[PDB]
Amino acid sequence: QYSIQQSLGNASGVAVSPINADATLSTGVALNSSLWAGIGVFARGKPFTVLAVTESNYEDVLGEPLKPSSGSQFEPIRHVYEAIQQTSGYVVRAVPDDAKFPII
Amino acid sequence: LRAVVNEELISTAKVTNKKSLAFTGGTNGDQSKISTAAYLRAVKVLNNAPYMYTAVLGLGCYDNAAITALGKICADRLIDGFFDVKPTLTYAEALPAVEDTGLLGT
Repeated sequence: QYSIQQSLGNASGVAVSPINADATLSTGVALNSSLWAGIGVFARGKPFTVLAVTESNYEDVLGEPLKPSSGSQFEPIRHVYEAIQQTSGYVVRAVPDDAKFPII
Repeated sequence: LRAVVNEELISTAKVTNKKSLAFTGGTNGDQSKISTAAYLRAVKVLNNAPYMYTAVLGLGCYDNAAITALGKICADRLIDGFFDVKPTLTYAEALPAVEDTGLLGT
């Protein structure tokens, strides 16, 4: 045996990250038997444009689920997660008026 | 035994029959006083050993720098480590010495 790195760089090697006390692993699969549509409020997403979401993209597209402590902002992502176990669909994001995006 | 040869004079060298030439002068110094440099050098030697082992033992070092270097070796190779604090300490003094070792944390 020899040294083991924590992160990969440009050299050829095998690295193992430190043990994580809490994390969740999720597996996905794609199917296109039927297509659904809806409207919701999410953390991130291009507003007022049609977005196509699969089982492996509903986390990158859309975003991390909103905390229930905020209130009345978490239902759409749970509904999407429940409905996406069968087939994919389309979602349009709505945003309040007082919303801004950064620029340099 | 090992030998070292001088290339200048071996062209014309002779050997005769000798009997019972005894080595003299070989001594072991005061081994109760060893600097931390020697421990760090030997730890560095141990790190690059081409052999494979699955545990690291303190073996009565009681030196904080050597102990934390051995802990770094353990965290590098993903193996186990069994270290010890000075046994002559009392119960009250043992607790601060553990923090003094520097291994406490994540």
